[PDB]
Amino acid sequence: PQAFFSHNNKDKKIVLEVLEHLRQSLVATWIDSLIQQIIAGISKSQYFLAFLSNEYLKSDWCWDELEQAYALHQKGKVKIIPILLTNRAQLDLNALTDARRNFLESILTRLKYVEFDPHNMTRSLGSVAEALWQNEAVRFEPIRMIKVNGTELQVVEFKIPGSNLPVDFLHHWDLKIEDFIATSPNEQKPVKFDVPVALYGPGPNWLYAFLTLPFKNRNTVFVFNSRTSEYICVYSKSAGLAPGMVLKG
Amino acid sequence: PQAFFSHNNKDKKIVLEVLEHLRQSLVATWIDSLIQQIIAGISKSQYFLAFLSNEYLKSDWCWDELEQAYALHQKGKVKIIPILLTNRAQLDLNALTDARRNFLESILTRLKYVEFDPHNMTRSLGSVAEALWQNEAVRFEPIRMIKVNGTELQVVEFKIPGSNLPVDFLHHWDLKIEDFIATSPNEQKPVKFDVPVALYGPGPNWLYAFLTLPFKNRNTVFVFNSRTSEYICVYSKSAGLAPGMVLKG
Amino acid sequence: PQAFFSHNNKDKKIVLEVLEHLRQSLVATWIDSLIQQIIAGISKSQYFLAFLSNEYLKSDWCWDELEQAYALHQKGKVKIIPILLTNRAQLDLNALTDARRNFLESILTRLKYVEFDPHNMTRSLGSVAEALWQNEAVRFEPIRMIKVNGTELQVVEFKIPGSNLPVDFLHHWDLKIEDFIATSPNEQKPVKFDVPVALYGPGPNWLYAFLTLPFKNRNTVFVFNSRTSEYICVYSKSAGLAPGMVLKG
Amino acid sequence: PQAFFSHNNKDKKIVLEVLEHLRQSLVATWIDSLIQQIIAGISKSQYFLAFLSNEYLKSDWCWDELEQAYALHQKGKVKIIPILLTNRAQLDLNALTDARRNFLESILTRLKYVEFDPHNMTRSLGSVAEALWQNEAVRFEPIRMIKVNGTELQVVEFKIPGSNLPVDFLHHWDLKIEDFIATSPNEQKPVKFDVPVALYGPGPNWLYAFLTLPFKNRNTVFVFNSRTSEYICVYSKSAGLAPGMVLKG
Amino acid sequence: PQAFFSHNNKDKKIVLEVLEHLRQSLVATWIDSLIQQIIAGISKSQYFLAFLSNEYLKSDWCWDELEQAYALHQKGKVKIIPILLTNRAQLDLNALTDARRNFLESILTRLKYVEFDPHNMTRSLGSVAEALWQNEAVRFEPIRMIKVNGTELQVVEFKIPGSNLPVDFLHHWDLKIEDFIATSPNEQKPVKFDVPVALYGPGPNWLYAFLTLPFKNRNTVFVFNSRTSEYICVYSKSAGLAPGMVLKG
Amino acid sequence: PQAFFSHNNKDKKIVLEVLEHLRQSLVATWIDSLIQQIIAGISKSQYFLAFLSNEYLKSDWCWDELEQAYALHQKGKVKIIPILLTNRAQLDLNALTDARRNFLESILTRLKYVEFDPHNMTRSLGSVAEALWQNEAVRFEPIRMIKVNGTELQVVEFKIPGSNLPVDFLHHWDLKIEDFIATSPNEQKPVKFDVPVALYGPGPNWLYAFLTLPFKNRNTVFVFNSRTSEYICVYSKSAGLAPGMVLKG
Amino acid sequence: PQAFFSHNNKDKKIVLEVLEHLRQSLVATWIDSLIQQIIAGISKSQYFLAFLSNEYLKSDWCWDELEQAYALHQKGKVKIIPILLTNRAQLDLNALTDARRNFLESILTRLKYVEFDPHNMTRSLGSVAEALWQNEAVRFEPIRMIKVNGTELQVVEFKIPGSNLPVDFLHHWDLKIEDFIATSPNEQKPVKFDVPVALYGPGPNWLYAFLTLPFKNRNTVFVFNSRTSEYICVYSKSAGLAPGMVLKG
RNA sequence: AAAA
RNA sequence: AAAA
RNA sequence: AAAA
RNA sequence: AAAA
RNA sequence: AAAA
RNA sequence: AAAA
Repeated sequence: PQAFFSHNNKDKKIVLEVLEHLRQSLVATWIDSLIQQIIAGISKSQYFLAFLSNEYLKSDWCWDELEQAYALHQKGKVKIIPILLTNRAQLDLNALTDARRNFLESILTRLKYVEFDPHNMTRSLGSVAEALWQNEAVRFEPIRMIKVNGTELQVVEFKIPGSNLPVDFLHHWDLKIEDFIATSPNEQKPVKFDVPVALYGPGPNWLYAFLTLPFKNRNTVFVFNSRTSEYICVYSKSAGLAPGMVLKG
Repeated sequence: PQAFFSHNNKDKKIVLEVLEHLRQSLVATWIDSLIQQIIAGISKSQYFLAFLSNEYLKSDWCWDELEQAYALHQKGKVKIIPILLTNRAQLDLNALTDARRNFLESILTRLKYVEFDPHNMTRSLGSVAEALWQNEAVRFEPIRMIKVNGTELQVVEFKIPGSNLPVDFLHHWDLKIEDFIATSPNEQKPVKFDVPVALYGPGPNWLYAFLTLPFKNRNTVFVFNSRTSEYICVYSKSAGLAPGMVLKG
Repeated sequence: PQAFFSHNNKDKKIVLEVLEHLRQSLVATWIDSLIQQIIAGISKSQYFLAFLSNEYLKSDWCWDELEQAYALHQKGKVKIIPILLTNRAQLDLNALTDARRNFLESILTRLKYVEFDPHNMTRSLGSVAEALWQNEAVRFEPIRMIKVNGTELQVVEFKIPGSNLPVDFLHHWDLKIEDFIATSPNEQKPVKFDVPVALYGPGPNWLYAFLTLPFKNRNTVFVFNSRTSEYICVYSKSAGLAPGMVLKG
Repeated sequence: PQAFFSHNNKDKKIVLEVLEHLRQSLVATWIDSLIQQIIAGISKSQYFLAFLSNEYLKSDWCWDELEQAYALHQKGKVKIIPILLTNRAQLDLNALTDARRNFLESILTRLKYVEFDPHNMTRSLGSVAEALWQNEAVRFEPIRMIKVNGTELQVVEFKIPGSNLPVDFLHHWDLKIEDFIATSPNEQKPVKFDVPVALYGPGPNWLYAFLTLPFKNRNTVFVFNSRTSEYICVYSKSAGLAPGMVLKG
Repeated sequence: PQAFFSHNNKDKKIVLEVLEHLRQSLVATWIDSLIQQIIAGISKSQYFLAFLSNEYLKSDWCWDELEQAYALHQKGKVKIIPILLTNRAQLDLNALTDARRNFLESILTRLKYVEFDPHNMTRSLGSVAEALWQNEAVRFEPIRMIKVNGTELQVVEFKIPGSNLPVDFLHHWDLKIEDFIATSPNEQKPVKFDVPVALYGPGPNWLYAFLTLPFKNRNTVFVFNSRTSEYICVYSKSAGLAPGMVLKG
Repeated sequence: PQAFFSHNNKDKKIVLEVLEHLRQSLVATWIDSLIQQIIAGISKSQYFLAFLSNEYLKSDWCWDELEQAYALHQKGKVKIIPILLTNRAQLDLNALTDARRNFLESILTRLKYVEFDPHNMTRSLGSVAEALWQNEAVRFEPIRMIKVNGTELQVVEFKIPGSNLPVDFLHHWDLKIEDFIATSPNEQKPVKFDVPVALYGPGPNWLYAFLTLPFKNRNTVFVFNSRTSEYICVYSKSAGLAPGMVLKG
Repeated sequence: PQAFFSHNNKDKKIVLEVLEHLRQSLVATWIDSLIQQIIAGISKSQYFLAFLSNEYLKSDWCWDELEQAYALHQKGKVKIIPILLTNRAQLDLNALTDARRNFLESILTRLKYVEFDPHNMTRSLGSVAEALWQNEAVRFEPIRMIKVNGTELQVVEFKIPGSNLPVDFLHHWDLKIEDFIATSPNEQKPVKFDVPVALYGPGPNWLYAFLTLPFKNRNTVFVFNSRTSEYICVYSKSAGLAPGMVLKG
């Protein structure tokens, strides 16, 4: 899923660290316009993250972007998830005009907001991620660089809410995993270059095949079988990883 | 699994379509010595196909490989199954010498043979394949090309004997699939060039992932889900189809 | 893709160091008219680099060049990328006339701008290059001169956004790699004279063949194979470089 | 791979059309001594084609050439493939002395020979080529002069036994292609003069680059991409052809 | 009826054997322009025979000649019957351009074609003959030589489609018979020189008189009467025969 | 390419050194009328150099020469390259008459000019040469007297913009190398008398053969091969310079 | 390369026509002592042509000449290639003494000979030429006079063995061209007087320059470029043509 | 080809 | 096919 | 997660 | 990046 | 720049 | 300037 970030340069320190966590969760992100990038792809285009702040409300350039984003959001094209860097009590709603104050209160009440505090990074990163996948189909977890039996792996774990998906789910799923694979060790991507990957979590066989297939000539692939709770090697690109090796995970 | 064919030139006509049927079942066939390539690969080398015939045993060139193949069959390196072109009743065991007759009788009784007759090709071909797959892992029925919902498609049907597989089975398997995909339409191969291929049959997630993965950049891949019983598209290498469409049965 | 540079002589110090970085990215640069050079080649003509600055906006000759460039930009022949030498806040908008101020603000709001700061060289150059390639097909990284296994090399890294290209992409691609090869050691060009050139980045076979073909009798060519992740020599022009060694990277 | 032809003048008519077909398979042929030409090049020197016939073994001069060829074949530097112009049944074994008969019988059994019959040209020529390529790296089908979408070109299709090649394969290879390109229309060579050349078959990126590179300033180059199963033009050395046009295969 | 044969020299062997069979059916044939020879005779001009083949469509001379044949075929001057040397599926339609392929497909569907197979000569030749006579008046089976009661004789078998013919049909007929009578024994013609001819088949009185009359001073004439089913001699040019003898069937 | 120099006698000091530098670049220079000499040779006559200066505009003889030169420049016979001795801001257009000032301003604006500064001579000379070659085919660099391995050479280096020339380029190229060879050591010519020359830069073989050919019995000719990046001797007129010696340059 | 002809007067008719063919192939031939002419020039001296015949070996003067030729052939100064006017089968070995017979058999076996026949001149001349060039550098096909586009012209076709030549190859070459240019129309020489000469065949730049240069003031020179495949005129010594005209193939 |  |  |  |  |  |  794509994600457009609206923010001021003052909170630039914290947006990417939030964005990086989202990036590690196989979520497409776009920073730099955004209004015309909304009308692109499928109706499941992106979820707007309005990083509300005292400074952000003081910028007219940043304000009108929220107006156009919300105006077309009523059409159902996009959904907005506003993030409060400061708690609900201390927004400067007095400084803003009556039209702006009414506009902010309408979207703050009828639409759910996510509170953010820099002190507790762990829960805050979970809350934004939870709201991101709350209205979406099968979710993903941030990839974990773990070592099992002396072998380095990056496990890709996904969770299916309700344990049921539409049979034609892949038709409307805009998740192309090739864009998340690093082409070089120094390149920043969710999936490390040449590092073997592992698939985790319950799911139908067609979902596993769909994720496994684009990894040919890119990464060694492991899969998880709950019959023996062990990892199974199905692709051999790295040296020494024969197809069929078992890792007691 | 590899297969080496022992036969005479007179019975050649019977060999090829037997080999052709075996090739369609994803069985590697080597028709044209034979002894030295038996010592190659893994302990699961091949099955010696001795096309026993009334004339086959009348050639001194044809007798020895049966001896050497049997000689190393005692070592367990290979297993031999005899193809009886004619019935056991009218085999001319009188023609052979005493040593040859007893040797032929020793291998015919202690080792199971399979009867073959030109008249009923469908049963005879099935018995030969059964004699091939009886002591093997997950089976492989011949590739059948079917048009479902107006979409042409070929099915790779696999069935597991028993109910479970060793967790490390893929390590010792010798069914690398790259050698069964045609590169040009005119060239013959078990898998047609550019024709979408569907995987059908119950099995573990890793076995499906192992099969579909080498098909990237080669063929459109379909997969069967038993929850609703249609075919699911995972790879789109052909125009007019996308990953996620369904072919109702 | 070629690039046209419209700037004032005071910003000459920053323009060339910007220009050379673009040149190292396999981008054709034309510094020194420009209005008539716009109408040349393919519809993907060039990106107008308007280095807006406080000194830039007080030159009437510089203003009329921008006016015609934007006038044709409405026709879609050439798009403009305005790069700000100074940040928008300190731009001297009061000095200019009403029509010019409205004109400058019109292109500053509807069309995306990129900011430049002398302090942050690395991020400033990357932002300008990113603005160049965002609307472009397969992009190019700046050429890096590295030594692998004691052998001098230069790597031409290219990344394809979306991992998909039109079948007839080479038809409309205005990149002639011959013009970027130095004919003498002292000549300044993206590709060093007689230095081996390595090709890096995933891509189709035709893209690889098209890129390394013009290098015959000019440079020895290396290519990257991700199956074992190390460069392969395919052309031999220098002494001691047989075609076929592997350089572990 | 080099090829030396040992034959008698009576069987000459058969040799040329065998040599011509082998030449079309990008095989270096040397008809007219031979023993000293064996000591040349790499350990993969050549294959000795002994065109055995009833007339051939009556010549003392032809016999010593076979003697020295087999004597140094024991070192493994060259391997011999004996082509039987006549079937083994009516080979005049009584004519030769005891030493010659024992020698000829020794090399016919332990070494694989091929049968040649004047009636079945298509099967005989393929079998001889099959023995040539059976112990070899990537194959080379004879150049096919085809016409697609109104344009005429010669295709060069190659098959890779197995699926993978050694990383340093090109170092030991001896298939310098520039010797197979005709310089004049009347010149008879595997590659026609100025005729477009197409490469077909799945393989690594470096293999394709190594093949198209010597074709600069010689012929236009086409490559086959399996994503859309179409030929792609990379080089345009002739009018009416542009680099990047696509032919529907 | 006249007929022109359009073919290339590669298929010349099959055209002549088709040619002579049509000649025995009393069909005027012209092998070797053809376009201006179309405008000759009566509105029932002739039938065009386009010997389509994979090699036939690769000649521009054949194509342009075919186009003019179809161009004035629309005017109704001539009707074309395309005889396929190879089966329709094996037609190399990819080689032709868009215009040529569309033109060939237009005439293959809207206009009935005839399929030829060299394996089944007798049925293939009849289909060409059947396509020839399907839109024609009274038919003409090939001349057969039958020795009846020890007397050699040739039969000109004719049958009338339907049951009746126009009263003035003879006015527009193009089957003058003096051009099919051999003048010397060595010279080849549908009617043998000096051999008695016989007319067989139901028909009107004038049809028998019209055919019999040109045979005066040329050959002995026999007429078949269905009242008692023998042959009646009406003209005696050979010794030993008189007008009035009967040949019992 | 030819050229006439229009200047006042006060600028004679700087004109000759500019003329000498252009002469070193294989440019035919004519200093001392100029109007009637314009109509001579081919359509690519020359580029007119107007050495504009404050004193130059004060001469009626110089002014009327410029008028006729520009008047016939409109027909396209020759194009004018205006070289400004002083900067544009310092030109004295006030004392100049109205009609001439409009004439001067029309030329300066619609046609590109080159600035001249005696301080930065290296950039000044190159800028004039750049505009001199800017609208021309393959350009020529100033001759460099280089000693390589103790051997004196005068390298003639040429650059081809776009690496492609019309096949009949030599037909309309007005460059005769004979006139640039010094007949005596004291003669002032671009090519030194009896000093060996070298050809540098990529180009077609016929271009090389065209250049070295008129040097027979005049100078020893060296050529540069990029296969080993070494100079090759092809002519031996000087003592001790055999044809074939290699100079590692 | 130089050539010496050792022959008997009875075979003079066949010898001078062999010399004529060799002369046409740019081979300098001296027919009429020879032993002292062996020691002249470079180590690549000349190839001895011993026209062996039944009459030739019956002359003591011819026999002693061959012995000295073979005496210094062991020293490597000159290599001998023998022409068999008659076949080896019916050579009269019984005439020679034991020493002569053994000596002749010594050179017939360890040294490759060329069989010549009166009937098939075309192959016989080619075989003699092939032996001359087999151990040589860049070949030289016989000069052919071909008219292109109404212009008379002669072609000097040369081909390089393998693909590359030593960088200093020109130093040791003994193929000065001025000795093969006719000075008068009646005089016989490989290169006709005043007829334009064309150079054809792939090769390095210096090779073309070395061949082209000595033709100044002698003949018009055409150069073949493979980019577009025509001949390019570089020197104009004949009226009616200029440097730059093209001769379309 | 016996008025073609 | 005995005025088809 | 052994056709979810 | 082993026909993307 | 080894038929640009 | 070695048939300019």
